[PDB]
Amino acid sequence: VQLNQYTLKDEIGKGSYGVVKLAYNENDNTYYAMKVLSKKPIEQVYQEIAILKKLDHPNVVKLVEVLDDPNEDHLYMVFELVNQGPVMEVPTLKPLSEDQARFYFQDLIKGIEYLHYQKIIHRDIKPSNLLVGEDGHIKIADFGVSNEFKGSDALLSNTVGTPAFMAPESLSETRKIFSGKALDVWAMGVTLYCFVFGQCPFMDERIMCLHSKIKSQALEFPDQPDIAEDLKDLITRMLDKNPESRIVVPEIKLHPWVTR
Ligand SMILES: O=C1c2ccccc2S(=O)(=O)c2cc(-c3nnn[nH]3)ccc21
Ligand SMILES: [Cl-]
Repeated sequence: VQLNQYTLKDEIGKGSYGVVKLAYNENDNTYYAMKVLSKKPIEQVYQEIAILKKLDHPNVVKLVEVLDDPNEDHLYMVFELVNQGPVMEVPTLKPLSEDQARFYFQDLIKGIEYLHYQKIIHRDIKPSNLLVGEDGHIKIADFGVSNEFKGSDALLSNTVGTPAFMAPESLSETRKIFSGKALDVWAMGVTLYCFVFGQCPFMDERIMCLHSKIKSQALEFPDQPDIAEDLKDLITRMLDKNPESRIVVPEIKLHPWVTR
């Protein structure tokens, strides 16, 4: 499979939309990641590309070029490869150590904080969108459902992303308005829980009960592995079900587990 100067190889990931394939560029003799999309509405992909074109940061993926012929049904986004892949698979029986989780969480904070400064709400923070680069650091991937905003926060009404990671205030069925920065914080908390426990804090195979637990089940910590109380404190604050009192990113940065 050859698309201009690129040679498509095997699938390496499957995102919110198309697939990602390893691609080899014959010009410069280099591997890239290629998101492959087929027109199935189509507006949102060019919102994604616009957001991508604006982002230049070491903890965010780098869009290299877009291949769009008006005649072929497929559309290609070329990203710089992030070779080690997702930071972890969820669920797992081998979660990260606290020191590992701290290391990666620190990257996650700097990226989210950059995104929020650039006025992007990511809306799909989770371990499989956190890719480990050549140097061992995290890069945030997949802006397929992200939101851009004007002013100091986003004022959202739609429900998107991955169910297990959706903040409770995005799950009223009366179409209410909710702010966007707190949605990313919630997902960071579910993510940090996954790092150290290897599974999600709210699991159910019936979607109705997964929503019910997210909205109404008190956060429970497993006996094993026994984690530090300050890490418990931080997760508890990020998974505060009330977005008004949920911890903000400038406070997360100062948290004693984080600076430890
Ligand atoms: O290098 C990537 C990679 C490398 C190894 C394994 C798995 C992936 S990957 O498919 O998870 C991915 C996804 C994106 C992406 N960014 N925005 N939408 N998709 C960009 C790069 C990569
Ligand atoms: Cl995941």
